[PDB]
Amino acid sequence: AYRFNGIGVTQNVLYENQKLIANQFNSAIGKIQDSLSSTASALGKLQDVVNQNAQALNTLVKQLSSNFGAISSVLNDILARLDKVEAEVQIDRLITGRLQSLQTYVTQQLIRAAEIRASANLAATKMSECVLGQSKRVDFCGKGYHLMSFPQSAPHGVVFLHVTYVPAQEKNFTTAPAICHDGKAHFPREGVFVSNGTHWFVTQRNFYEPQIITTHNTFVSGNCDVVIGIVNNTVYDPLQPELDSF
Amino acid sequence: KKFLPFQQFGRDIDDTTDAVRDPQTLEILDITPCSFGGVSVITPGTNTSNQVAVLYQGVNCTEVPNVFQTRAGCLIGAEHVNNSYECDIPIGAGICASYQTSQSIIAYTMSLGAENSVAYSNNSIAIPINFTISVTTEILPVSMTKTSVDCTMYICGDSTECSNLLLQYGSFCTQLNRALTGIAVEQDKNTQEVFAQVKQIYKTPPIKDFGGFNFS
Amino acid sequence: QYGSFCTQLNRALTGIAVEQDKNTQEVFAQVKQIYKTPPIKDFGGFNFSQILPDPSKPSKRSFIEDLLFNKVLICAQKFNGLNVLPPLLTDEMIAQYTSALLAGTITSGWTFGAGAALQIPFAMQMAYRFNGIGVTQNVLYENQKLIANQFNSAIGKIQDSLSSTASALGKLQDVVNQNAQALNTLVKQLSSNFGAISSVLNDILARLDKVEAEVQIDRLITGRLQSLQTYVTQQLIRAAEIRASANLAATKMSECVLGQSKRVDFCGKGYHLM
Ligand SMILES: *[C@@H]1O[C@H](CO)[C@@H](O[C@@H]2O[C@H](CO)[C@@H](O)[C@H](O)[C@H]2NC(C)=O)[C@H](O)[C@H]1NC(C)=O
Ligand SMILES: *[C@@H]1O[C@H](CO)[C@@H](O[C@@H]2O[C@H](CO)[C@@H](O)[C@H](O)[C@H]2NC(C)=O)[C@H](O)[C@H]1NC(C)=O
Ligand SMILES: *[C@@H]1O[C@H](CO)[C@@H](O[C@@H]2O[C@H](CO)[C@@H](O)[C@H](O)[C@H]2NC(C)=O)[C@H](O)[C@H]1NC(C)=O
Ligand SMILES: *[C@]1(*)O[C@H](CO)[C@@H](O[C@@H]2O[C@H](CO)[C@@H](O)[C@H](O)[C@H]2NC(C)=O)[C@H](O)[C@H]1NC(C)=O
Ligand SMILES: *[C@]1(*)O[C@H](CO)[C@@H](O[C@H]2O[C@H](CO)[C@@H](O)[C@H](O)[C@H]2NC(C)=O)[C@H](O)[C@H]1NC(C)=O
Ligand SMILES: *[C@@H]1O[C@H](CO)[C@@H](O)[C@H](O)[C@H]1NC(C)=O
Ligand SMILES: *[C@@H]1O[C@H](CO)[C@@H](O)[C@H](O)[C@H]1NC(C)=O
Ligand SMILES: *[C@@H]1O[C@H](CO)[C@@H](O)[C@H](O)[C@H]1NC(C)=O
Ligand SMILES: *[C@@H]1O[C@H](CO)[C@@H](O)[C@H](O)[C@H]1NC(C)=O
Ligand SMILES: *[C@H]1O[C@H](CO)[C@@H](O)[C@H](O)[C@H]1NC(C)=O
Ligand SMILES: *[C@H]1O[C@H](CO)[C@@H](O)[C@H](O)[C@H]1NC(C)=O
Repeated sequence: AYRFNGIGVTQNVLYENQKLIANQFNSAIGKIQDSLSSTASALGKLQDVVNQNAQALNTLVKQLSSNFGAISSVLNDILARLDKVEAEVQIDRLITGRLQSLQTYVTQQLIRAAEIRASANLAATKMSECVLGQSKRVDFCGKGYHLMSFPQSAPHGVVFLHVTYVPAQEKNFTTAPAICHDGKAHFPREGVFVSNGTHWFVTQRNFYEPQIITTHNTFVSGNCDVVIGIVNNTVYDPLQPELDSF
Repeated sequence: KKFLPFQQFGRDIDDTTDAVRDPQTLEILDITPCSFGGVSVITPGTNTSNQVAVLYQGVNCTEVPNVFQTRAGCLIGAEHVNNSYECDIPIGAGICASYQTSQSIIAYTMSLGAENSVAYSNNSIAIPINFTISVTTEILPVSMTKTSVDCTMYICGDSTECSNLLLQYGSFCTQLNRALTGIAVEQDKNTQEVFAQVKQIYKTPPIKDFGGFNFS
Repeated sequence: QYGSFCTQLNRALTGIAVEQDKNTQEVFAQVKQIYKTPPIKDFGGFNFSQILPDPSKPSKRSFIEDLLFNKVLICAQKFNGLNVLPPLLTDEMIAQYTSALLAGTITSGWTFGAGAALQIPFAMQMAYRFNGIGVTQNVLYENQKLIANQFNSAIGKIQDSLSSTASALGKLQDVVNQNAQALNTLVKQLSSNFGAISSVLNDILARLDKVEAEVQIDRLITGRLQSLQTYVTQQLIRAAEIRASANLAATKMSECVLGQSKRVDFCGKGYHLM
């Protein structure tokens, strides 16, 4: 009730639809298994991480079998195949070759590990806003108005489940920015003036729920000669009838 | 181009032997290297099909040795369907190929989704009447695999006659073994930052009364 | 003999290019489906004659887009070993995604980001964007005619800040220079002895026998390898300072554009409207 109340819908939407809402979410988890049960490309991002790191080592290891300009590729070979004074010139070519092959591997890690420090810092931010509370940053926690989330572990990573609220069947209606009763304008306290064509109503902006234009849900300012789109209509008052009841 | 009476060997930008005169006569010629480009193979799943198309990059189709010259190159082995669908294997400049129905590789222009207008009016409002709670996933990397490499063994295969030479190069090893250790410590810090935001461990009660919401 | 040095470089640069396509697709392609404004225009006095696309124009760029396009050897590099691949989304498509975002933002409010694109009159919407920065709705309608003029004249001046002043587009113009700075520094490296006796392989090949050419050629190769790695490393780093710029634009395009943002001094300087 107090997480709907954070995305502009009242609490009465929840309880008056509690049994339906539970089923909508319970069945939602039903499908999320199948998006992972057989489809394997869902976990693309992590699986791409492991390949790249194991790609480096193999490229690093095979470098140990290159002449680099020397006459062989095994130190024990060249050590047991030439005297002391002439081996240094050959061995030099190997060392400078392998140094270059090792720096180049380290530099990648220095860079690549800095593209993941920018991923954890983006996860630690979501886990502190999406999970530990409700976030209103549009399209940060989900796609639609955000409700809640659930962390789930994974090998070298983390998986979220952004529960989200999304509207449905939309009905077009005639509007008016204001309503003039006795010259005085009338603005909605919170809502949009709406009409089916017959009678006028005021509703919240995210769930059709008509109400009568009473003086409680309305507040006035000035006379109706300066706004555009002003319409003529009555404004019901509830403080009159109980007086007449006497 | 015009050469003063004492000019050949026009470098003409940086170092390239561009337009040059000749012996036996006096003619100001020009030089341009022969056409070059990098071929690339666009193929669907190997199990799905063995037919492949070839994209010669950045060359006129008239110098290749059912072609369709695109802004990227000279694609050979695909039919230009006017039809517009979603991209499957991006080529470039707005051409995306795919394996569609017999069965072959086609190529076309990308379609940036569908099209519609909106019924905007001076006094018209739209209000939804229902909702669909939905569940999505986003899947974030957190840490690499903590690794390390001792230099003086990878470089010198346990040869003292090699370690003696390696010492002369200064402190190259110390730098690498410091950088990789820093990386590993950072990985531990990473994995501790994301999850350890709660000070103290909880647990659900043995009974479950959440209002109809199954978290089984 | 030097192992798989080439494979590494041609893998890194290809990764960079794929990342650039992903970047340009992340910022703009946030709307699933293309919209368009109705032929009639009744937004309450608010004149968008300069940002909405102009049909009487070869491409669909609007006026400001034309101005920005105007405010910003090409082939000698190609000959040695280089090239330039074309982007995936050409200018026409990019200038079409943007039209959708402007088209949706004015007739839908924000609800075209959450679910289906609802329809709302513009003068109604600004009432519910004032209401998000602590002022009531009555401030708007009781000042509607004045407010339109304040904004319409505001767009009047934004042309002149771009019509003649050219240092406004400093950031992008600085990007192009740096990249073209690298290639020229890379290309001129092809004319250095590096310790050898010449700088042209065809020269040294046609000026010495087989057995003695290898020692000279070695000095050239190790020299040019070092000159190529050093260029690649810059791109690996520099392209990682732009992945942190797109990710900052994709964040603004999802909060500033597709809704109202209350992060102080994120979308503007002052209370944000649209
Ligand atoms: C709301 O009702 C008032 C009262 O009928 C309207 O005021 C009249 O306006 C017409 C011109 O449109 C004049 O000819 C009448 O003399 C006015 N009557 C008066 C002053 O009492 C007003 O126009 C109506 N507004 C709308 C939106 O229908
Ligand atoms: C809102 O949507 C829900 C889910 O589609 C509707 O609930 C179903 O409505 C159909 C009839 O249209 C019934 O046969 C089902 O038994 C209902 N339950 C579910 C969850 O499937 C609900 O009626 C819709 N409400 C409105 C206002 O249209
Ligand atoms: C919106 O502003 C444009 C100018 O940016 C107006 O277009 C001009 O209108 C005048 C007067 O009709 C013409 O003489 C010009 O030739 C028009 N073109 C331009 C680009 O200068 C346009 O009329 C304005 N629209 C509204 C709704 O006021
Ligand atoms: C939470 O959902 C799970 C999965 O749907 C339910 O597990 C099923 O439990 C029944 C027995 O009640 C078994 O017969 C099924 O085989 C289980 N799995 C399947 C495939 O549905 C679990 O019971 C649910 N918890 C509650 C309290 O509803
Ligand atoms: C237009 O709106 C009116 C609102 O009054 C609808 O009329 C209804 O009014 C009462 C409920 O407020 C009830 O008596 C009925 O549900 C209904 N019909 C009658 C007899 O007035 C009306 O249906 C709407 N539709 C039209 C005709 O445009
Ligand atoms: C609103 O109008 C649009 C355009 O005519 C239409 O597509 C949509 O279905 C309408 N919605 C309803 C059901 O009122
Ligand atoms: C010089 O060259 C020209 C063109 O080859 C030739 O016609 C002419 O006979 C030559 N004269 C000599 C041999 O000096
Ligand atoms: C390719 O060469 C032909 C013949 O010279 C020419 O007509 C054509 O314009 C060139 N380029 C293209 C776009 O095919
Ligand atoms: C709305 O429609 C037109 C403008 O498109 C004009 O008659 C007037 O501004 C409005 N009329 C109504 C029915 O309120
Ligand atoms: C083809 O599909 C099968 C079954 O999904 C899969 O195992 C195989 O790896 C695929 N090969 C491709 C995509 O070339
Ligand atoms: C469709 O027609 C166009 C010419 O209008 C042609 O260029 C294109 O190749 C055709 N594609 C097919 C065969 O569907």
